[PDB]
Amino acid sequence: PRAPRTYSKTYSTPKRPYESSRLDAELKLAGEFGLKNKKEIYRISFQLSKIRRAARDLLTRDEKDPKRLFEGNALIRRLVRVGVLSEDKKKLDYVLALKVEDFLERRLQTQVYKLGLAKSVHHARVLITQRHIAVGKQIVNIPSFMVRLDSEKHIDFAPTSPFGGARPGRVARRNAARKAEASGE
Amino acid sequence: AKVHGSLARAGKVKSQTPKVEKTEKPKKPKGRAYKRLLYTRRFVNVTLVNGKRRMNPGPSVQ
Amino acid sequence: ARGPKKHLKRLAAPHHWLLDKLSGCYAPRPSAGPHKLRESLPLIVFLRNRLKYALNGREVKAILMQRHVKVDGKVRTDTTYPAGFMDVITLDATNENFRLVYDVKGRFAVHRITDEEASYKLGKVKKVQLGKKGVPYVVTHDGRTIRYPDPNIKVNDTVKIDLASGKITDFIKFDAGKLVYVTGGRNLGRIGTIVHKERHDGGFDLVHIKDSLDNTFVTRLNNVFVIGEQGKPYISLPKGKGIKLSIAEERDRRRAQQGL
Amino acid sequence: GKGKPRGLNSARKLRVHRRNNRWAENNYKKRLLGTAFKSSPFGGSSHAKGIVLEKLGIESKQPNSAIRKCVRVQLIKNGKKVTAFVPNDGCLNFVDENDEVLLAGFGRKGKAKGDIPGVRFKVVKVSGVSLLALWKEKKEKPRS
Amino acid sequence: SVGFGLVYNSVAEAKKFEPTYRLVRYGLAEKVEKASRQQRKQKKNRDKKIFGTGKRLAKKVARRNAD
RNA sequence: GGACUUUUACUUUGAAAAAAUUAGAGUGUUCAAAGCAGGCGUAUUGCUCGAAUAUAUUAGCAUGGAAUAAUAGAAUAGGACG
RNA sequence: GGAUAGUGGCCUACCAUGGUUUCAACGGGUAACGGGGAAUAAGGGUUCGAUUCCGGAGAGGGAGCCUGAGAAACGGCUACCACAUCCAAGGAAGGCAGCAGGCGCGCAAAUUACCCAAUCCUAAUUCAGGGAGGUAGUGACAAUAAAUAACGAUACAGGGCCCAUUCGGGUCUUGUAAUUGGAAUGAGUACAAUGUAAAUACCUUAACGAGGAACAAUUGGAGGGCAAGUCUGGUGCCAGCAGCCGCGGUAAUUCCAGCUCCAAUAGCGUAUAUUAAAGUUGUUGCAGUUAAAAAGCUCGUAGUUGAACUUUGGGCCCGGUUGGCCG
Ligand SMILES: [Mg+2]
Ligand SMILES: [Mg+2]
Ligand SMILES: [Mg+2]
Ligand SMILES: [Mg+2]
Ligand SMILES: [Mg+2]
Ligand SMILES: [Mg+2]
Ligand SMILES: [Mg+2]
Ligand SMILES: [Mg+2]
Ligand SMILES: [Mg+2]
Ligand SMILES: [Mg+2]
Ligand SMILES: [Mg+2]
Ligand SMILES: [Mg+2]
Ligand SMILES: [Mg+2]
Ligand SMILES: [Mg+2]
Ligand SMILES: [Mg+2]
Ligand SMILES: [Mg+2]
Ligand SMILES: [Mg+2]
Ligand SMILES: [Mg+2]
Ligand SMILES: [Mg+2]
Ligand SMILES: [Mg+2]
Ligand SMILES: [Mg+2]
Ligand SMILES: [Mg+2]
Ligand SMILES: [Mg+2]
Ligand SMILES: [Mg+2]
Ligand SMILES: [Mg+2]
Ligand SMILES: [Mg+2]
Ligand SMILES: [Mg+2]
Ligand SMILES: [Mg+2]
Ligand SMILES: [Mg+2]
Ligand SMILES: [Mg+2]
Ligand SMILES: [Mg+2]
Ligand SMILES: [Mg+2]
Ligand SMILES: [Mg+2]
Ligand SMILES: [Mg+2]
Ligand SMILES: [Mg+2]
Ligand SMILES: [Mg+2]
Ligand SMILES: [Mg+2]
Repeated sequence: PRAPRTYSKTYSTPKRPYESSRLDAELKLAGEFGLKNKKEIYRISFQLSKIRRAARDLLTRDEKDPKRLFEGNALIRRLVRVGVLSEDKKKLDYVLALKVEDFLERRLQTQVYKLGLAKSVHHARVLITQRHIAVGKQIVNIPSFMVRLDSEKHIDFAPTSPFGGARPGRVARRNAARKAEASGE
Repeated sequence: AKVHGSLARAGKVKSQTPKVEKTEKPKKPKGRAYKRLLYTRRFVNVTLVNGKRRMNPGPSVQ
Repeated sequence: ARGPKKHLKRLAAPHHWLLDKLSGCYAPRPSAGPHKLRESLPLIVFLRNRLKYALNGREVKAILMQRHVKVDGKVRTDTTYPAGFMDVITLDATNENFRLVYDVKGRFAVHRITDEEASYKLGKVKKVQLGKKGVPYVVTHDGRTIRYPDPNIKVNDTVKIDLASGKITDFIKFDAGKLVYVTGGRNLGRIGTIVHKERHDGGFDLVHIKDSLDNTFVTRLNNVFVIGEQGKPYISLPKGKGIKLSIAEERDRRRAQQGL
Repeated sequence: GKGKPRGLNSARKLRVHRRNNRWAENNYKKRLLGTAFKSSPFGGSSHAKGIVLEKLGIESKQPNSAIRKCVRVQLIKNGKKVTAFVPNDGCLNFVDENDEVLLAGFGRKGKAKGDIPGVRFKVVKVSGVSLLALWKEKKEKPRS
Repeated sequence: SVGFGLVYNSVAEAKKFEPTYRLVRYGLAEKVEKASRQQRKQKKNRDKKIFGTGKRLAKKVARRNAD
């Protein structure tokens, strides 16, 4: 008789399941943003649709509409804070033109790639999940982290981990001892 | 309409197909690695074409 | 239901208490007392939710069983005493007094007040009536009956009771243009002058209310609680002075305050 | 115009008239008449298990020719006798007489599949293991 | 590691205000050693079949067998 | 200055309106589903924003409207007004 | 009038013949507890709601009552009805649609565990009690996040932009590897601390934990719809496949398999229902000469629907908002 810890499904699969031209387009993204499966594209696909739907709704309203104005600029404010919407594309008409990669680019996946650190999205992947990265003090090990503007310049290597300082890994710190166990004594 | 037919030969073909075992082989990369493998292959490498490109065209036209 | 209900499922509980969805199955459920259980505030809420002095629930009876807290003067030890509107609540062992006066959303503000004022509180008269033995009496909202009152006080007038002695000391009538508190309804938490009382013989008179910032609105007769002359309160008012600001306007006041 | 009343005060007619007409809609009537609970061999339930009475070799419809292997099952829950197709090569040798098997619909919502006549069901488990698993030799039928 | 802690205006005043499961973590209050719930309960229910002291009744029980 | 529709439908605006759910603002649960938290500093005896908003499509209540659609009324004047 | 806490045909005595109905009464059915709400996203709708909150009812079936402020109470009693336990055969006793657990039922649903630490309730009561509630166990109900590999080395091949006279070819950047080498890591196992009522897991963290017989991802499918083989071996209207069209009768792109290939992926298939697709229920919004469909005809009650007209126009006052403009 408690209270439900409410939940929500994050994605939605396409209608017609065997469009070749979609499956080509889909596969492309998976490769350049280093994706694991189609669900990571669906999840974002879904995201966009709620934005466009929320958007296209406010637009039917007359301007000066306290809801439209409040709840529009709010959307725009959030969309910019992450780098999905351009610094002067701040109009509802412009959020409607948002395409999938706009979100995909801001992926902490593709950011460990972009600003050095990785020189490979499929290196950026294992870099993140293997906790070899941090926004400041915080190790973020989720590839779909979504890097906001102000944090963009704080995605340095980990405070632990070899790649960031203090100690090397156990495979390093084992060769260094195995070249001693035999070659020395 | 006819209900008692011969049951005598139930399982002919599965029992007379010659048992040949699957060849051992290297594993495919389970995971993101596979999709990557599929991308760099399907349209970065781009193998044999014709006016359509072809995924499984064993022993070709010749 | 075969008789009195004693539990309260933690969602049927009054929302303005701001309990959290999880934590458990149950809410405190007011005791029988001076205020209607949906319009009340358990002491247990105040001490640990609003005041954050307690952690447990056990550590509330801890405090209460120490007479550390008195409501309207009197020491109250009941974990779930139905403290409500206009009430005082005094923590002696830390020389602070409060007044359960509404927010402007509709919640119970932690509106701390002085040791002066704490010796009185208001009280809307609910019925004024001739008791037995020719005696008269008024009945304020908080479940007080005060015998022998001024023949001038009629229903919906408020009354400045003392607090240590009963006794009515001055009183305000309900009429055109008095400072009004709203005790419930959509406009709960508001504050302002009147203008019009729309009489409806049969049921539910309506009171059009003007605030200091010129925003007319309506409620029901019982929702209205007179508290003084225009701009002249008879008590301390919490921050925001019960004005109601639009969420547009609300947005500014916060982010603009932030920064420096 | 149109042949339907358009009055602002005609709701009753428009309302009853469609309620009246939902009946020509098969799927609706099946639902309203509870055909499902009454005439259907299952309860309406998605599955039923019964005991295998005998093995059948029903011949196919035209223009096909084969001996589709089936079984007359007697459903436990309501003693009904209906027959069910036994899918895949020689699986008919996995089920025996008196063997208690799980049946399912043919995915036609009650109709007959393909050229197998009179057969509206299929065998999915047998002596409670799975026909599929048996046919692939990864599971074994427990003894009778 | 964010955690929570508190400081009392005495030692044995902390002792009457702290939940006794804390005090045992410290060695402050002692760890009380009692029988398991069902064991506890089963006794209560056993004891309920008895009116009086029983110290009386064990005579009734025993008077019947000693003749 | 206060009540006032011949009698209705209709329509506008409100009021009386549980929570959760839904829409949705804020908040970096490391992301997310969530949650309603939290945020600042001398962090050695403190400071501080919050926990909004929309919702509801019948009926009842209150109110601005009178186009549309009904309805009442003086004819053997047992007509109206003063 | 009696009765009730009180209104009332609630009951009684006397008196009248009234009350409901095609604006569907009454009766029947429901695999019907009502609502909050849920699934389905152009809109309109369609379908569902035993089930976390509210209200209702019931405690094997009925009826009756004791106590009390409150019960027609069932972890209260009394009787009948249906079950059914112990017995020294005289007697006595039970009511899990509480928590576990058992049988039965079936397609279909978990431990006879720990605890009052939290949430809250009760009492004479800060203490006692609580299968309320919480904790853990079983748990691929549903939902969230997302490892199963990463970067080099080189030998051909070359995207090679060229130089340019030729196997003369610059210097990075793809791809092939029974060719190579150094790094990375938590799944685990586990000191500890943390977490806890006590444990457990999570977070944190020493000691370990990677190279292919692993730390070895699956489920379906490859004629069309519909994404992906005219490769191989087997069978020969057989076995079998196939939602539908159809495949199989000795060169089978569809069976049985090997190979490879496709789609989704810690998940995929099947059955059943249901929604969208369905403008195939049509208010929006269908169809009716010939594809399903205008009653043989006219009258006619209920229903629905019903020509036009009654202050029209003119002229003032008042403070409002989107654009001129420019700082
Ligand atoms: Mg209480
Ligand atoms: Mg037969
Ligand atoms: Mg005793
Ligand atoms: Mg009300
Ligand atoms: Mg009106
Ligand atoms: Mg009565
Ligand atoms: Mg009478
Ligand atoms: Mg009669
Ligand atoms: Mg229902
Ligand atoms: Mg029922
Ligand atoms: Mg329900
Ligand atoms: Mg229903
Ligand atoms: Mg049921
Ligand atoms: Mg009952
Ligand atoms: Mg039973
Ligand atoms: Mg009692
Ligand atoms: Mg009970
Ligand atoms: Mg009973
Ligand atoms: Mg019981
Ligand atoms: Mg049970
Ligand atoms: Mg047992
Ligand atoms: Mg089964
Ligand atoms: Mg199950
Ligand atoms: Mg407790
Ligand atoms: Mg206790
Ligand atoms: Mg004592
Ligand atoms: Mg694995
Ligand atoms: Mg390996
Ligand atoms: Mg396969
Ligand atoms: Mg194709
Ligand atoms: Mg062949
Ligand atoms: Mg095929
Ligand atoms: Mg094949
Ligand atoms: Mg049609
Ligand atoms: Mg015809
Ligand atoms: Mg005809
Ligand atoms: Mg007209």
